[PDB]
Amino acid sequence: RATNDERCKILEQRLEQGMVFTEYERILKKRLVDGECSTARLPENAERNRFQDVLPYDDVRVELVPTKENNTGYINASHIKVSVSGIEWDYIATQGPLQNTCQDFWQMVWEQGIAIIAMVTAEEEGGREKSFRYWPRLGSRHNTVTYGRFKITTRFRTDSGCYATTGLKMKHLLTGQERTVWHLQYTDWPEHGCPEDLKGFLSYLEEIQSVRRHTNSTSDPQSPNPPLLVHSSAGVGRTGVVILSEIMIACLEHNEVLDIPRVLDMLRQQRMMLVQTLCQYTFVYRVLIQFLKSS
Amino acid sequence: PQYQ
Repeated sequence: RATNDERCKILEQRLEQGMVFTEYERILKKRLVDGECSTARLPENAERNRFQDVLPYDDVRVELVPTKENNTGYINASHIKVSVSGIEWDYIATQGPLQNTCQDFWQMVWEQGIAIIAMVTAEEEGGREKSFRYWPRLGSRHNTVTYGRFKITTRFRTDSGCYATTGLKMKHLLTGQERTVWHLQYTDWPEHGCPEDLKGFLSYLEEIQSVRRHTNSTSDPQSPNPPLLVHSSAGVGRTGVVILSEIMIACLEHNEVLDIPRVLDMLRQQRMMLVQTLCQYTFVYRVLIQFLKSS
Repeated sequence: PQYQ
């Protein structure tokens, strides 16, 4: 406990001295070398990128089983892994799907064994679409949609104010198998800047943990788990906030010295631009500080 | 085109 309080004071003083600003600006936004993203840049894939300047690296892009319409099995999504005290935290960071990439998104969900989706954007912001509505609406008369080989059913939904929890069912039409998928949408991110309500975002992170609780069925606590799927509009800024926040809170578990810029450097090696603004980075500090205060 |  005193170890946590000391780490909390250290976090606060880094914020007080402005050192949080300095350390953020010296973290490179993209790989210095081997960051060509050549597959993402192919002309045939341009329609599959929401933003032409946010792309996955070739070595870590999520590869779909190729189809005739999608020869390279390309989707704008990156595998992210960071080990904390022997436990590998696995994530897939992807853009908000477009109308033409909903089939790819659900194929990705199926092939990667994904059971949890963390959507950290509203569907429209500022009069612009940020994510296609790739999952159906609630209501017995229209709660199903088919995207290629996948029929998706919205089964229930709860609204917790800063976020909503939707239960989905996904069916592989070729073979008939079904899987349940949880969809956790943070709806309170402001149009400009970063949220002032830390508690709401902390309760969202807590709900992600609660859904991991719902879906864990392996007796072995060291047994591997499918990655959490995290997406925003570009899949980098608010997406990085969720991933860095979860990893950093997990670092608080053991006696491992906290090194937030080190962890963010490793994340950016795996997907460019994660935690995309200065206020998002300071927000992570504030979340960790509020977390330690509530311990 | 560009995320900003």
